[PDB]
Amino acid sequence: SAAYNTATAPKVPVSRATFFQNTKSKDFDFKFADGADAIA
Amino acid sequence: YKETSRVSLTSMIYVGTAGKDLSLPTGTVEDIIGAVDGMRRVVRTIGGQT
Amino acid sequence: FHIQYKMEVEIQRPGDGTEASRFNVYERYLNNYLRMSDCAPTSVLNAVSP
Repeated sequence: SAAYNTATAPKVPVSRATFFQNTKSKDFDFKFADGADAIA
Repeated sequence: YKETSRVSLTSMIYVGTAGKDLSLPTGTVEDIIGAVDGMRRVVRTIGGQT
Repeated sequence: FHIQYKMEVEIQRPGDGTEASRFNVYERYLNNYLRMSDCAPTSVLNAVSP
């Protein structure tokens, strides 16, 4: 569209996990307490 | 692979965000003089039978 | 090391015939180097990109 492009090869598909560390432990699952009342 | 094409020989003027311009190859000639249709042409007979 | 990135806004005024112009934006941080964040000043890995 009025701009001339240059041919190129397909690039390596990457996601977030390629570059950045997941700082969540896969060994220790901290559990949470129930409750839906605000005074409680 | 960007496939090969044949040049369309039309005006390639773009006017920005309005897209491609309106191509008017012959202007008003074909509206006054009349449609030409150069694709079909007749070779006039210069010779003949005697 | 520093990687200088150019960032640009192509602003073409709607309905105006002026040339579409490219404007370098956000060149306070894209032009200066990173900084050891004060949250975690110890490791380089905590120096976060602008």
